[PDB]
Amino acid sequence: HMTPPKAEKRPYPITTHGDTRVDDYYWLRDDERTDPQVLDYLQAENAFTDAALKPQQALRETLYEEMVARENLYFQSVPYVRHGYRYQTRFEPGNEYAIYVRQPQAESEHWDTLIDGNQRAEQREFYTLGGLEVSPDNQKLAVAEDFLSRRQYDIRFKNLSDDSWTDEVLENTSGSFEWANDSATVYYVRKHAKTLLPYQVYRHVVGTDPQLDELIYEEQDDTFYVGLEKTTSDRFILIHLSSTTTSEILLLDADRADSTPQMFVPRRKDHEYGIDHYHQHFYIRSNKDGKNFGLYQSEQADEAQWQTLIAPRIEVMLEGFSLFRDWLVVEERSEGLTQLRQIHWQSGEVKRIAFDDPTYTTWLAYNPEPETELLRYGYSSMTTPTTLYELNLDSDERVMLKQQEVKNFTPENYRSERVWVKARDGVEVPVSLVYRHDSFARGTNPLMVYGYGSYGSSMDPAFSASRLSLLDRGFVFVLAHIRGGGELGQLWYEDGKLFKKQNTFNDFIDVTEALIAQGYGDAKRVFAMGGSAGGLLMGAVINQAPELFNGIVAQVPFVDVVTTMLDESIPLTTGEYDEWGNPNQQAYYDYILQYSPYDQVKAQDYPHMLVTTGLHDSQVQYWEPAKWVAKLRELKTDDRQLLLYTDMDSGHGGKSGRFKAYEDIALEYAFILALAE
Ligand SMILES: *CC(=O)[C@H](CCCCN)NS(=O)(=O)c1ccc(C)cc1
Ligand SMILES: *CC(=O)[C@H](CCCCN)NS(=O)(=O)c1ccc(C)cc1
Repeated sequence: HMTPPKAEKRPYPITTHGDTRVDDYYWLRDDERTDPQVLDYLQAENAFTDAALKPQQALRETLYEEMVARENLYFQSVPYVRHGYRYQTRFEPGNEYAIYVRQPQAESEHWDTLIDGNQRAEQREFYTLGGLEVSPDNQKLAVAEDFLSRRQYDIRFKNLSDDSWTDEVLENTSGSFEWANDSATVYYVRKHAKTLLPYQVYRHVVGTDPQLDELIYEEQDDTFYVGLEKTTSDRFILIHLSSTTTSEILLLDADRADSTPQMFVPRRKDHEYGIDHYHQHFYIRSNKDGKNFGLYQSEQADEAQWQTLIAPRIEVMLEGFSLFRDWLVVEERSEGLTQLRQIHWQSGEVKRIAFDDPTYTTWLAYNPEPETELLRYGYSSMTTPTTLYELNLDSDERVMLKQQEVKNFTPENYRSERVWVKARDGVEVPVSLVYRHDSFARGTNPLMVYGYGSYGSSMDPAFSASRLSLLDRGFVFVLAHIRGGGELGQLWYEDGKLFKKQNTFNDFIDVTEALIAQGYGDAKRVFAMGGSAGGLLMGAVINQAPELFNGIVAQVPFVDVVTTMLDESIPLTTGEYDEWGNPNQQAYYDYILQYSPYDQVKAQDYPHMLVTTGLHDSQVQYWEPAKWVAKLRELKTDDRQLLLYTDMDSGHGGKSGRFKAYEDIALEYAFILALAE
């Protein structure tokens, strides 16, 4: 039917290591966002998408309404106790934002409002609450708020005695701050007034002129993120410096005036470590002896005095730990399962938290107080909605505290499986999939295969209410736990990045091929989705295995990989050399160029595809997907659907901003469901 937009070609040569690549759409990049010929192309593509998808409006409404009708109109957090006050988060119907309340622990009846997001958002274009913490003496409330949606937080202070605000604001912060134990001094992280990278730590006396704030630390390498932490003991505020590879912690005495940063262990390439302090010891999670991490105890900083509590094991990844009165609890991964283990400080007794589900995730929830036997931990599976449990560490009594509520949901209607696929190199790849039992017939069902597979981030199998809209229409939903993710620990990550990145894409194809071969789905109705580094995955897999998929959704996709990674002017590029590599080196240029989706678009048949991007707040800049679609329109040989949807809306932190997310899901699901009919 309709003629799609055709962007002007302006051949722009890029020569590196004597290799000339001609980019015809370089100009779709406009750092200023002025150039009206760029806006015209994004606007023209949006108009083409609106018109191509106009017949799916009814379906988009059915999908939107059934996703909203699953959730409650009310939300009340599980109350927690900190420093002798109980805290709860309250979402009322009609309100755009949460209300934050508290009471003294010995009180039940009355609750005080700490902060009402709705009052805070009045006469502002944007509101997001980045952070909320009462001073140790329970008299002052620090809040980190963003009124501009650029994630530059203002810190302000409220006197709880009379509900009056202090006069100052700390501006361009990360929203990361800590109270000294005097309830009068806060440390906070300033961002670079240009790069907006967190880089300075300041000390602020509450109520005073931010002008008088003392510079405590400045990070020199902008690849080291700067964060603040406070130890369980309350003895130290921690300046946490980390790149993707490498850590360094400085100690601030939280009890005394005029503290200066005390080196813990100075940074050293490929040594990652994080600490706490409790029972007069430092506890250190460190990879110094093994990539899967160990846990050490020390009386002091010096690495030579670190005593092994838990040695690194090749088969068990150590992800994190919480400290309690009588127990260490650790978060681990073994055999493609997340697990929780508890070790008694005195007896050394070991217990495992046991589950009965093939495709679940478990994690340490919020435990702000260490003087208890009660561990709170979270559970979710592809069939069981997200649940908060409280475990008596001594007695093993497990009580449910909260279940995710899902209306119109019958859990026994659904089945899940863990499957292992032998990848082309003999490596075993775990897969989690779920489906509706009564609409299943092998070789018959559409497949939606989801992947990410970068940064060591794991697509852990959990519940999705929205996912029910595909399950109840015959779809088999697949998580492909491909290399580049963290499902099998640090080695799974490292075998999916830099000179191993191709394994990410090979794993996704191998998994899809095996699932079809073994009868999980219809070979003619295989669909895939990924966002961001998941969009890199979508982009590489359709260049390399175009026939495998009927249809693809690629969200805010990283696709112009060589060009972006050659230009430090693009925010994120300086930070990402340890993921993809540095193409200013020919080894990385050649390795990255082989799979860079924009560069490897060729004149061949592609699947149906919906591509999304944003003009404003973005990881991947809008021009990558825009250039990608323009090149695909120019070379692809098929006559299938190719749509670019650019979000022009300015950003929304209210309940309506959650309802926008449901609208996007509905448009994407209606696109795939129309293709599968
Ligand atoms: C999209 C994605 O996963 C990441 C950014 C999100 C980080 C959350 N932990 N980046 S990309 O992979 O999207 C990407 C974007 C820009 C650049 C320069 C490289 C990669
Ligand atoms: C958050 C929001 O979208 C508003 C808030 C309710 C009005 C009270 N001030 N709703 S809206 O319908 O006015 C609206 C405005 C802009 C956009 C982009 C969408 C919806």
